Amino acid sequence: RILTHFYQGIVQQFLVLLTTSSDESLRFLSFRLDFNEHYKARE
Amino acid sequence: LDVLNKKYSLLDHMQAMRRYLLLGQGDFIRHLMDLLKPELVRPATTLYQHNLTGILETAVRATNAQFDSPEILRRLDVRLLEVSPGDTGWDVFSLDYHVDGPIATVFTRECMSHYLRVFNFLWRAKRMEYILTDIRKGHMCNAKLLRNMPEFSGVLHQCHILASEMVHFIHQMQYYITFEV
Amino acid sequence: REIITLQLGQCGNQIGFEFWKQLCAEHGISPEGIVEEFATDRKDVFFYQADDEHYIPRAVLLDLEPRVIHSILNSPYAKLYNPENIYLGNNWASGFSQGEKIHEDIFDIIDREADGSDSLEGFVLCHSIAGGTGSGLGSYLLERLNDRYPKKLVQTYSVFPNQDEDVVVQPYNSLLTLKRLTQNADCVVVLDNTALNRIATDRLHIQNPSFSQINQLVSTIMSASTTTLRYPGYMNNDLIGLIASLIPTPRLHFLMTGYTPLTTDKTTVLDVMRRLLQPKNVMVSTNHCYIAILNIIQGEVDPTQVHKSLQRIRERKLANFIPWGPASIQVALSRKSPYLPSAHRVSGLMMANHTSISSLFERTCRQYDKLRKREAFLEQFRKEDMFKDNFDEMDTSREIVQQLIDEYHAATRPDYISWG
Amino acid sequence: REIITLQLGQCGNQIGFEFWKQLCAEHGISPEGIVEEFATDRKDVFFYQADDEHYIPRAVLLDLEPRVIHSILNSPYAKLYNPENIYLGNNWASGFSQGEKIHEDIFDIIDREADGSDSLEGFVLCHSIAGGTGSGLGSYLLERLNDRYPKKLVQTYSVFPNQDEDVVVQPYNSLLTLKRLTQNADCVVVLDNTALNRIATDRLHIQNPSFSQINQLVSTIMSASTTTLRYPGYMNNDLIGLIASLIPTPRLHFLMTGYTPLTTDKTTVLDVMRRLLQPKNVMVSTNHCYIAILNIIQGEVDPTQVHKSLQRIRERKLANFIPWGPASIQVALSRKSPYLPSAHRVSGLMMANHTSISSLFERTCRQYDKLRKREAFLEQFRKEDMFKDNFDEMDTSREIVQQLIDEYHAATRPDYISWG
Amino acid sequence: KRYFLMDQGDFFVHFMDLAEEELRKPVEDITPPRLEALLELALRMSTANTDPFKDDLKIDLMPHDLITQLELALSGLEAFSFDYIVKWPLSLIINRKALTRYQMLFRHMFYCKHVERQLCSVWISNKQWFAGAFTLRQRMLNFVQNIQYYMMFEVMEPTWHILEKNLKSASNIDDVLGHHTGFLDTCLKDCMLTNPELLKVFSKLMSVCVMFTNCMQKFTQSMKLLVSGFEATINKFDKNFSAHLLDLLARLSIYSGMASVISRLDFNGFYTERLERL
Repeated sequence: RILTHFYQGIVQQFLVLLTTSSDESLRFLSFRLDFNEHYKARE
Repeated sequence: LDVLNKKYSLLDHMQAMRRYLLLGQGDFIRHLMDLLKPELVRPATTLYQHNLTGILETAVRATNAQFDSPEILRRLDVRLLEVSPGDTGWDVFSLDYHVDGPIATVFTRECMSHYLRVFNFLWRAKRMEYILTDIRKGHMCNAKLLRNMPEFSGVLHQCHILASEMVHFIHQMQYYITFEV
Repeated sequence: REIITLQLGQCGNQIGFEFWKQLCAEHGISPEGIVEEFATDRKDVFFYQADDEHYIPRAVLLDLEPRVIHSILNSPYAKLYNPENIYLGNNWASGFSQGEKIHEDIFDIIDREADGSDSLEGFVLCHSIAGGTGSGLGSYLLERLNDRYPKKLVQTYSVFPNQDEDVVVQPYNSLLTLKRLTQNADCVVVLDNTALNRIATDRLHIQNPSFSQINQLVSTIMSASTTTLRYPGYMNNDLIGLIASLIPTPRLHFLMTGYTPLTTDKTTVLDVMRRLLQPKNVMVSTNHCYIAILNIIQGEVDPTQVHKSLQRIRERKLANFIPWGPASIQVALSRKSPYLPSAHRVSGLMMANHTSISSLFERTCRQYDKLRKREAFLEQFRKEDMFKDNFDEMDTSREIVQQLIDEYHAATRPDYISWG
Repeated sequence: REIITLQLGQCGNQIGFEFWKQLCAEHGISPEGIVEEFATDRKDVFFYQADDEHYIPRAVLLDLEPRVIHSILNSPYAKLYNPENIYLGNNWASGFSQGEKIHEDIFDIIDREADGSDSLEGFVLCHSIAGGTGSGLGSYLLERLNDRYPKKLVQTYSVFPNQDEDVVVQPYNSLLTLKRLTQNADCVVVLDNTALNRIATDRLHIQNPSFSQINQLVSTIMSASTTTLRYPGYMNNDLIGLIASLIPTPRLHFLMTGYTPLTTDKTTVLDVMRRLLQPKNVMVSTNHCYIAILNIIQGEVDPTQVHKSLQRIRERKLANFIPWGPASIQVALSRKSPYLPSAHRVSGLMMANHTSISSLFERTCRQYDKLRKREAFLEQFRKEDMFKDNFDEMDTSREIVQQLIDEYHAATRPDYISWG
Repeated sequence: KRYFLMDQGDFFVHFMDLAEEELRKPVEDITPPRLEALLELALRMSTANTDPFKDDLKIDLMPHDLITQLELALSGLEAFSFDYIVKWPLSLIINRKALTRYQMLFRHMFYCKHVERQLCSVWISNKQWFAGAFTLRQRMLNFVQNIQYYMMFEVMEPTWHILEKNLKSASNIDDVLGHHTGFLDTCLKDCMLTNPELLKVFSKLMSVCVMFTNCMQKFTQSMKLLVSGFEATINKFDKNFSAHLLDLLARLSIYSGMASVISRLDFNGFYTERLERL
């Protein structure tokens, strides 16, 4: 349980940093990696 | 340009510089990592290149990579980096394409270093992915015997979920490494 | 790695013959076994590399009381395979009992072929559910294969018997077979008879000769499912890496398939993605929601357009599934095969886990229970009688399929932390 | 958006076949479904985009006791549509009762087609009022469609039965159908049998084969009514935006149509506007006054001349209507279709709300009341009997149509602040 | 011509249905990727895809409305235009100034499209009782369609037909610049985009129409699930709409045969010098 919490905690922090790092290229990763919008619905 | 691409076949070098060195073929690579599983999981302080070359030969003759020219195939060989007392084979490993032509002017050493860096990055991720596929196979095999052990069904189900979280992330990143990269 | 195919049942042997003929035509192979004159691509999974480069198909045909095998025998394609892998009642328990007594020599043939192969990955099964002789014996062989080889994969291609009625005892047989398929198989590819029949009556104007066309359909589907292995790319060139994404949980291992051209004899990938998400391109029949969707594309593709297509189809929300978690669509790419004339060269496939087939299973669960309740439809078959004098195995399978439907409906809910 | 067509009644299926044939000829479509060799224009409303770009017509044919459907069956244009949308007494109550018992499967077909369509806008109805089998069942289906889909549009094309007599019970049937059309339809396109018959006897010299010509007439009218959607401009490329101007009030939703060439096989727009305001170009029969008039032009038009024409025709006062308020003429423009030879390429259409049809309705109100008063013309039909033993539904429809005529005559007055 | 004079409508009615949930949000709450993707959606869903140049069609916001020409808190709905970029040898004729003129035209036309499609949506709510609001709805919708028709068949189509003849008779590139500037000057000049007051009566007319649509739809959705909730606000909107109509005709008769604009716009002679002044 605590492992699951820990992992899900860090990956959201990766994505929210990923949104504004580079304008176009790195931004395209966020659409593929957040398809279901299950992220930002966790926070 | 005419004499460079026929007498020395400059373009074949690029075609084999993606397929092999930049891990552009992967029939070759999955069998290569499969044969290099028990050797590279063992700590690499006792690793010497002569054990790598001989199994490399079997792997290249068996797979699709066999069908290209023996020259560029000969210019492909392994190399290692320096050792540590914490070293394991997946940490220290390299493919090194050695140049025997005058093509070095178009394939300068700085871009060879670039090749090396992108290869290392694409080596670690392909190792961990196969670890994850191993986990999924272990899930798919062991669990049909643990139907007669009822009490583990909680935790065993819960593991099933977390795998699906990784399987997603490791199958989308590896599609971003497929396309646009 | 190296995969051996097993084929049993009349329709299963039909589609196996059609599949091998399709791959011989697809690759540079003559129907004698000889490599073609104009033959790069891998044939090192299903074709043994023989003495004159004879790509001898790695296939084991299992049959009893042969009829269609004689028609296989007199063929120019009877010299491509058969290095003597051919070995000569419509009840489940009948085929079970008959397979019981001759389990040893057919297992010896399997071990012979395993010794003949250098590596091994899986046994892919050509099956017909409630096909009479195929039923029971196929379940028996599936149980034996899971027992003897706990390190290999089992894939099952089979059709589900529904023709809107016929046989009053076939729901019992298919229920026992489904119980065996749930427990003794690793991944199941499900097909529906009435759905493929309806599509055949749709795009064409046939009513009787559906078998001859459905062979082509399943052959195209199965070859498409294996093309990235047969034509080497580098994404999921192993079976296990492909199957790992498709199975989200060991209780749901049934896969829905489509085919983007209903007939292919210059649209872009954006259009045919929209087409594939329409259910008329889907060939297998509250809200029913996918858990995980994958697609495979083979054609003349521009690599930027697939990204922007994924953007636009994502924004359009034509993916009418609500999961319980993070699972999403996955894209894959394959090569268009040479030597085959194709107009509108873009062709795609889908592999998705969808809950709707539960309802189809529920239809059988309704039917069998109905015929169980009236009790005038078991008919007192003797094979069924000494195999089980109390017929509690049917109750056992009913228990399992009830658990299966409950697992389905728990997966429909937005949490799977609760079970069913 | 996307519109599905329904066709029922013998003349309705005739004009549906002619309409689909006309659009297949009009667009770049072969009668097999294949796109023509020389095919920009939109076919994404009435034609499903199938696998080989097969513009399969989005049509549902409803029939019972088929006769003309067999003649549809043996045709080269029986391969353009029919993806199995065809499903197999002359009383209103008979067709009502028969449609009652099979409401479920035909509604299932409708839901199937709704699922097949990505978007939806409307169900356009091909109807024949008092056509025997079409009567009653058409009213039943209209009520069902209004019930199940409160978010969609209903358009009705129908002819009004007048041939100056024949059937003594048809005014009852048409009155019940008109009651249903008033309440359960959103907009009605009205046609007269004797008027179109008179025009056919006028421009030609036929007396019997009027059906074969009237099919062409209604097909041309309906296609003209949809041309700006089929050939994309940008004014009112939705149905709803077009219908919004035409309906001034939910009680008056009957539309008068014309056609500027009585025969078109180089006049200016000024002339044919004057022609269209003459009633011999109008095909549907105190002062009767239009409420709102619209016109649609397709041809070789100069854009300055339409302005000055509107000036001159406005000043000439050839618009013999007196409204109660601010409503005026509206102009619209459409494209002349390719691949069709047209001499005098300028062709126009009119959509106007005119009170004169009330008198026609009044004719039926007179007739039915007369046959009600003598009471020798109900004839004691049994379907009518158990459907309604007291026959008060006829009184209910008489009440509604009386209210309708009073609403008409209140609209004739220069105030509609008072009602009728 | 294909997009700015809006020659395809299928484009727009595909778009606006499938953009509206993002368009209705306030300014700085909108985000570029959804609008860019849905613009491509509307394009490829629309039939006009065969044109060579569709890849310079961009989207930009100008929240500082016709005031800038010699809304503010909502965008996507209004304060809307297209960014259009030009290639370098094509930049010699069409440039920044032309681009600004194109946006200043298209925004004003977009408003007239939008109020019409609002009134179509309030129509379908009910396809004895009160029927005067029905007449108000019909009068507003017919009037705005007449405004659009007047602009389309007075300005855009005939002067485009003229412009297609001017470059046919061209002789040098100092003439084609003259044709372009004269065409653009006429298109601004004949329209309501050139007036010393910029016709604020028109904006007030459109404002009270938006209020009418808002309050009427809110009332009907409350009704489906009293006299102040309906009738008083309806009479207020009716009075304001009539006042703006007579104000428009009065302010238009003094300006600058060419009185025919009033003759088409009110074709029945309703509400036409019913209010004597002085």
